[PDB]
Amino acid sequence: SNVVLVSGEGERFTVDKKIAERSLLLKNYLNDEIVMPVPNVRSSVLQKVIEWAEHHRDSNFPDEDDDDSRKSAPVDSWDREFLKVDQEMLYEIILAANYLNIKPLLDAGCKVVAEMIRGRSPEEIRRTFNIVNDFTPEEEAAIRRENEWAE
Amino acid sequence: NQLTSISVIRTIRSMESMKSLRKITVRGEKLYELLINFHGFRDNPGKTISYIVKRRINEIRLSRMNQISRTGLADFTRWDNLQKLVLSRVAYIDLNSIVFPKNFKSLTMKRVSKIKWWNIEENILKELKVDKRTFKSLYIKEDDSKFTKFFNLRHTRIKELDKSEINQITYLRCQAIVWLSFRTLNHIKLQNVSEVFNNIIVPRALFDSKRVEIYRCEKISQVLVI
Amino acid sequence: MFNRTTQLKSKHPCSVCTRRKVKCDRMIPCGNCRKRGQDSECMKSTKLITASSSKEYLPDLLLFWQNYEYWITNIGLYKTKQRDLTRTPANLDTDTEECMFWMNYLQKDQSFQLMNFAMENLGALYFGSIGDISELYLRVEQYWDRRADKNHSVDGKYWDALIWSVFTMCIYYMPVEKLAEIFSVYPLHEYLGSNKRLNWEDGMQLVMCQNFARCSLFQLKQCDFMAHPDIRLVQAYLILATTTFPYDEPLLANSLLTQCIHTFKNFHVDDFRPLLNDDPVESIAKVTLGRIFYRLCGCDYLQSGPRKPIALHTEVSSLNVDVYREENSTEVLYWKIISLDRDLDQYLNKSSKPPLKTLDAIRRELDIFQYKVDSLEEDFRSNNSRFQKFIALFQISTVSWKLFKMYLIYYDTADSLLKVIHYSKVIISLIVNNFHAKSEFFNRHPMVMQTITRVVSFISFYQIFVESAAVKQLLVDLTELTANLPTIFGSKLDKLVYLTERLSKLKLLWDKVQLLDSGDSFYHPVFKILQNDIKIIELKNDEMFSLIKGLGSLVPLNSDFRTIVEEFQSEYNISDILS
Amino acid sequence: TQLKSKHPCSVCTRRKVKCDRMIPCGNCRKRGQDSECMKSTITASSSKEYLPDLLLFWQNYEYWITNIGLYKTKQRDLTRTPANLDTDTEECMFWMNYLQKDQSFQLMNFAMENLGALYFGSIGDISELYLRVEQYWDRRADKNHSVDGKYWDALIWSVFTMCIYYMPVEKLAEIFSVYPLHEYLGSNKRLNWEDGMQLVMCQNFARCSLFQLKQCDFMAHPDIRLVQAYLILATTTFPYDEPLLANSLLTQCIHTFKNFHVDDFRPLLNDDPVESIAKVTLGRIFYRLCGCDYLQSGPRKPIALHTEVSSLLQHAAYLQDNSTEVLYWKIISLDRDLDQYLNKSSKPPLKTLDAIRRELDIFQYKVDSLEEDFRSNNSRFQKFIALFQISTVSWKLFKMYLIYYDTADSLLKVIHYSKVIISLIVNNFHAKSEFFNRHPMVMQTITRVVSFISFYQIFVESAAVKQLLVDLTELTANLPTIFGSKLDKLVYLTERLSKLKLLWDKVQLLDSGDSFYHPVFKILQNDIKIIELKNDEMFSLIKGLGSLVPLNSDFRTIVEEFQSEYNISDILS
Ligand SMILES: [Zn+2]
Ligand SMILES: [Zn+2]
Ligand SMILES: [Zn+2]
Repeated sequence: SNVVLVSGEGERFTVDKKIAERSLLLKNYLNDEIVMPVPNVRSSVLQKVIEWAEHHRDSNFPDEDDDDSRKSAPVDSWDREFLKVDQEMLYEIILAANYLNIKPLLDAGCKVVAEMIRGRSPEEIRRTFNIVNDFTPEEEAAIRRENEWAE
Repeated sequence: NQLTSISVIRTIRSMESMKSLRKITVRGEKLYELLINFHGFRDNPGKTISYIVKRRINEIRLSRMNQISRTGLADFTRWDNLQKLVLSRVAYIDLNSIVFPKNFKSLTMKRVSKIKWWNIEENILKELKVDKRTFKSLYIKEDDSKFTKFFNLRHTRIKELDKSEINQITYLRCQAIVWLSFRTLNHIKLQNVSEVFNNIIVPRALFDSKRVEIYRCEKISQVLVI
Repeated sequence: MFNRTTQLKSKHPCSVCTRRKVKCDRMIPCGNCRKRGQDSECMKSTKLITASSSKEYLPDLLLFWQNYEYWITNIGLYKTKQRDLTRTPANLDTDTEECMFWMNYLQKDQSFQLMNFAMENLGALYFGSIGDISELYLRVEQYWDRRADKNHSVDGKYWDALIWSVFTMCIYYMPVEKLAEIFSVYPLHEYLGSNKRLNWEDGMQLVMCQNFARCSLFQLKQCDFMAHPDIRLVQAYLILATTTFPYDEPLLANSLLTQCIHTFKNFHVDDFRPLLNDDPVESIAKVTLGRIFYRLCGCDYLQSGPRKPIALHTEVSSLNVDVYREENSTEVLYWKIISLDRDLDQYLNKSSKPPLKTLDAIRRELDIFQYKVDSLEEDFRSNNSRFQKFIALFQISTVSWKLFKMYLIYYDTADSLLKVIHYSKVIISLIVNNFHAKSEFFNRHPMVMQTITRVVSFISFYQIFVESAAVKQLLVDLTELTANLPTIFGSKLDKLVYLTERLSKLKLLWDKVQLLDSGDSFYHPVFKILQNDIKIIELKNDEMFSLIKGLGSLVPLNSDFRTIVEEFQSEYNISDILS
Repeated sequence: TQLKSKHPCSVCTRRKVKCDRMIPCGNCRKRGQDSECMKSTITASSSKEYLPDLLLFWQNYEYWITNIGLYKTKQRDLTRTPANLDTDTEECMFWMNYLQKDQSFQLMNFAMENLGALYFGSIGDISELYLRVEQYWDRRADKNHSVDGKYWDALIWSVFTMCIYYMPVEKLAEIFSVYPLHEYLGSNKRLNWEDGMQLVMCQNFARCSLFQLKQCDFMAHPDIRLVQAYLILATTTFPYDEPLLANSLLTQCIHTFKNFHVDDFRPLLNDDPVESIAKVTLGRIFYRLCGCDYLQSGPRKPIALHTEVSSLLQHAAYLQDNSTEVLYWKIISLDRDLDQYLNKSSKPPLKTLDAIRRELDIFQYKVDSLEEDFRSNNSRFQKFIALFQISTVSWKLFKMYLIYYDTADSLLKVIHYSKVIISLIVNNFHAKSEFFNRHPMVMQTITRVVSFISFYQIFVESAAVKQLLVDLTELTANLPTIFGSKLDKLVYLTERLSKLKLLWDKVQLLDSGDSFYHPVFKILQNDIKIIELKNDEMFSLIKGLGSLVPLNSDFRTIVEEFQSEYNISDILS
C-alpha cells in the first residue's frame, strides 16, 4: 500500500498507495514498494506536490469536465499560501501537475497565474509592449502616433 | 400577438447570406414563440426564416425563458440538421413537449427551475408489470461496483435494476422502451438543476462511457441506470 | 528530408521576404533569408536571435517519420506480400492429401484437451463469437460422429470450419509443453522430411497453425460459401482474427474479410437493440450479432490499407455516420479503444496536422477508459478473466503511446518525449509481467507484435538522431525484449530484427557523415535513403505492373549521395522484409 | 394533447386556414368537426380512386414481384445443399476431357464473328486469346500450373461457357453428340441441345471454370482476370443460375478492381502506352462492371458501385444548355437515374423526366447514327442491343409518365414502343439474329412490359391493350429454352396475373368509403409480403446460431381460396 516517487534527483519518496490517485499517470501506473521515474520534477517541488496531496486527498474535487467547477471554482486559501512561491518554480509546479496529470492541482496552480496576468498595471503593459516581435515597427510607430495626444 | 421589432426583421431578411452558419441562439420567449417554436405556422408576410438557412444550422441555444411549451407543443418541425440543442435558464420544461428532429445526439441543459421527464417510469411498468413500491423495493440493486464511485454524485442515489429477478427478456425490451424516448441522442449532461418531477432513468449504454454526466445535483437524487 | 524549421518563429512576415516578394519560412532569420547568405538582413530586424543549436531538421524529419512508419510498420511490413503469379504455381488438387493428414493427426481426446485449454484461457476471445463452449463441445461431438458421414449439411460444414478454426486458435496460444503433452511431432518430421531436432516451438507450431487454418478453408471449399452466406463464416473468421492469420497471408485475409462484410451487410440489420415487436429469441440473436459486428469492425480496421479498398466503419467515437453509442459496454469497449486509434491514424497518409482539440478530448476519454477496465473484478482462478484484463490494459497502453507521440511530433508539447518513454517502459513491464508463469502465451497476441513494432521503430529512429542515454537505456531494453520475444512469430520476428539492424546501422551513417547545409534544404545520405525507401515500397504497392501482366503478356516500359545510398542499399536493401 | 397531428387536414382543406396542429386540431377544437377530422385517413366502392392508388401500388409491386423473389432470389437450405467432395474436381475433369481443340476453335470463331461487342467490353484481341487456346492444350498436358496460366485457363473456359450460350442448336449439333453426354449425365438422350441441354452444359462450363478459379486461389491472388471472366459470364443467365454466388463474385470483383485504386481512365500525356491502354481498358471494364452492378441490384446485393458514378443528367444538362461502349453505360446509367423510384413512393416530378426524354431523342439518333452490317453479326449484335435498350428506357420512362401524373397518351406511347420491341423480337427470328433472343435484357424488359400490360388489362380493359396482351401471350411461347424455369415461372406469372384477371371483374370492389376492400388487393399485398419475408436472412442467421431454434370474411375467404390455389412462392427452386 506504499509506492515510491523517484524523481530525476533520485530522492525516493515513499508515499501511500492512496496518495497515488491524484496522479492519473501514477494511479493508472499502479497496475504496473513500487517506483517510477520522474524525468523533470525536482524533488522539493515534488515534495510540494506530495504535500498538496496530503491536504487535498481528504478533500472534495470537481469533475474536470466542468464549466463552473473548472472556471468559477474559487481557490483554496491553503492552496493560496501553499503556492505563494517562486515565480519560475511556480511554472515548475504547473509542469509537474501537467506531467503527472494531477488536474485539480494543475488548475489550482493555474488560477494563481491567471490572477497574476489580469490585475497587472496598465503602465507596465504600456512598457512591456513588444517584448515579442508581433508587429512591424511601422505599425508600432503608427499605434504610438494614434494615441500620443494622451500619452 | 405575432409582432416583432424592426432590427430583428432586418436581421432575418438579411440572414440568408451566411453559408457558414452554426449555433443560432435566441433569448426572448415572445420572440422564441415567433421564430423557431414553429407551432405549425408555416406562413407570415415578412418574418420568414428561410428554409435554406433553416437547413444550414448545426445547433441551437436557448438562453432564458419560462416555459418552452407555453403553447401545447414546443416544436422543432423544421431545423432538420441540428445536433446540439442546449437550454440555459428556462424555468419549467416538459421533456415530452418537444418534437426532437431527425437525428441529433446532444441535448444539454442547466440552471432550470422545473424538470418533468419523458415520464418513462410509467412506461416501464407496463412491461415488467409490477407495483411501484415493488419497483422501488424489489427492483433496486443500487449498484456502486467500482466505476460508479469514480465520480461522487453523492447527493444522488445511483440505482440499477436486479440482474436476477428479470429473465433478460423484459429487460432488453424494458431498455429499448427507455431508448424509444431518445430517438438516438446520446449526450445529456445535467448541470445545476431544480425539481425533477419523476425519477431519473438512463439507459445503460449511455451512462457507461459517461456520455451523460451530472455536475451540480442539488434538488435531485434517486437516479436509476437501466 | 529538408527544411530549416527552427525554434522561435516570429509573428509578422519578415522584412526581407516582403522586399523580395516571396514567402517567409519564418525562421531565425529565415530559410528564405539565410538561404542566400542574407543573414543579418533578417536576423537583426527586431529583438535578438540566439545560436541555432538545434538539430533543426528534426520537426520535418519526424513528420516524414510518421509517413514512413505508416508505410513500413503497418502497410509494408505486414499488409503486403511480394508475389509473382508465374513462378509460384497454383493449387490443382494438392490439398486433400495435404489437409487430411492434419485432420487425422487430431483425435477426439486430443481435441477436447485443446478445448479445455480454450475454456481455461481463451474465454476473452471466443466468447464474443459464440459464447458457450458447451454448445461448442456438442458440435465437436457432432463432428466426431460426422467424421465419416456422407450427406454432409452445409450447416455442419460451417460448424466444422468453426471448430477447426477454434482448434487453430488453441494451437496459436498453447504453450508447447502441453502441446507435446497432447501430441507427437514426428508425423511432421516424416511428413515433410524436415530437420529432426524439430519440436513445434522452432516454428513448426506456426506451420501447424497455418495448415489447420488451411484445413478450415479446405472445409470452406466444400461449403460453397460463396453461394452460402453464413454468419458462422464471420464467426470463424473472427476466430482467425485472434491468430496471425492476417500475418499468414494478408491478401487472403482481405478477400475473406470482403466476403464477410458482404455477408454481414446482406442481413441489412443495423441496430442491435431489440424492439417491442420482436421475437425474444431473435432479439438475443441481434444482441449476439452486435458482439460479432463490433469485433468484426476490429480487424476490419486492423487490415485496412491500400489492399483493403472497401470500408466498413461508418461511426465516430469522439466529438454522415450511422450506428454509434446505441450499444452496451461489454466488448465494444474493445471496439471503442480501437476506433480511438482510427481517429489517430487517419493523420498518417494525411498531410494536415490533427486539430489539437480532438487530441485533447481523446486524452480525456483515454483516462476515462482507464477506469472502466478498473471496474473489472479480480477473478482468481479464472485465468481468462486476467487475460481479458490484460487485453484492454495493453490497448489502453497502446493508444496512449500513439497519442503522446503525436503530441510530440505535430505539436511538441511538455514532456511528450518523456511521456512516450514512460509508456514504452509501461509496455515493457507488461511484457515483464507476462514473463511470469501462466502468462507467457499472452504475448502471442497480434497487437503486441504491432505495438512493439511501432515502439522499436520510433525509439530507434529517435535514438539515431538524439543520443539521450535514457532513451538509449530504453533502446537497450527494447532490443533485450526483442530477443526475448516468443517464438510464435518467426518470419516477421526476423524482419523485425532486420529493421532493427537497418536502423542501428543507419545510426552509424548519420553520426559519421556531415550534414550538407544549403541554407534551409539540409542534405544527407540518410535523407536520400529514407526519401526513396517509401518510393521503393509504394512502387511495390503500386500493383499496376501486375495489371499489365494481367492484360496479356504486353511487356511495359516504365551524385555523391548516390555512392553512400547504393552502398547502404547494397549492404542493407530494404526489400529483405517481404518474402 | 400529446403525439399530435402532422400536416393540414381535411378540415383545413375544407376551410383553407391556419392549422394549429393538435388532436383533433386547434382548427377542429373550434367548431366540433372531429368526424370531418377523422374520416379522411363497410360498403361497395363506386369511384376510380382505386386506379391512382393501384398505380402507386404497381411501383412497390414491381420492385418486388417483377424483381426479387421471381428473379433475384434463390431459396436454399444448408441441410438440403450437399457438400462438395464429389464433382469437386470430377465433373470439371469430365468437361475438361469432353472439350476438344477444334471444338474450341469453332466456338471461338463463332464468338469472334458474332459476339464482337462482348470481348470488346472484355479483352479486345480475341486472337491473343487464340494464343491462350494454343497454350492451353500444351498446358493441358502440363502439371505444375502457374497462377497466371490458370488465370488464362479460367478466362478461356469462361469464354467457352459464353460460346455455348449464343450458338444455335444446329452448329452445336454439328460439333457435338447428345449421346456421350447423356450417357455420362445418364439423362434422356431424347432431348435436343436447345431444350436445356445447351443450358445445362453451359451451366456445367460455368461451374468448371469457377472451379478452375477455385484452383487458382483467386481470393489469395486477386487480379483483373477475375473481373474479365465475370463480365464474360454475366452476359448469360448465370445471375439467374446462381444469384448468391454471382453477388459473391461481384463483391470479389469490386474488391479486385478497387484494389488498384484508379479513378480516371483517360491518361496523361506521358505514360507507358501499355499503361495508357491498360487504364483505358479498365475504362470499358469499369462501365461493363457498373452495368452489372445495376442489373444485379437487390437486397442480396449489399455492396453498391454505380452510386459512385455520377448521374448523366447533372453533366448533360450543362452542355445541352468506343462510342457504343460508353453509350451502353449512358443508357444504363440513365436507367440508374430513372429507377430509384422503384421502392420510393415519392413522385419523380415533370422536369427531369422531361430532361431524360428530351435527351433521349439525341440518344435515339445516336442509335440511328450507328450502323449494322448484314455481313458482320458483330455489327448487328452491336447495333441491335442498343436499339433494344433505347426503347427499353423509353417504355419505362413513359410508364412513369402515365403512372405518376397521367401524361396524355402515354398509354399510346407504351403501346407504340411495345410494337417496336415486339418487332425487334420479330427481327430476331431470322438468320444471324437467333441468339439476340437469348440475352437476358429481353428477359427482364419483356417481363416488365408483359407484367404492366397484364396489370393494365386486369383493370382498364382496353382492347388495344388486350390485343397487346394477346401478342405478348404469343410472344411467351416465342422464346428459347435457354432461359429455363425463369421462363416457365413467367409462364406461371402470365398465368397468375391473368388468373387475377378472373377474380377482379367478377367481384365488386368493396370498401368502407375509401379503404377499397377487395380480395384481389389483399392477394397482391401478400404477393409482396411473402417474397420479402423469404428475402430476410435473419431466419438463416438464427439457424446459423444453432441452439436458437427457428420458431415460426368474404374479403378473407376469397384470398384464402385463390392463394391456396395460386401460391405466390411457386417462383423458386
Ligand atoms: Zn522572409
Ligand atoms: Zn528574412
Ligand atoms: Zn386543422
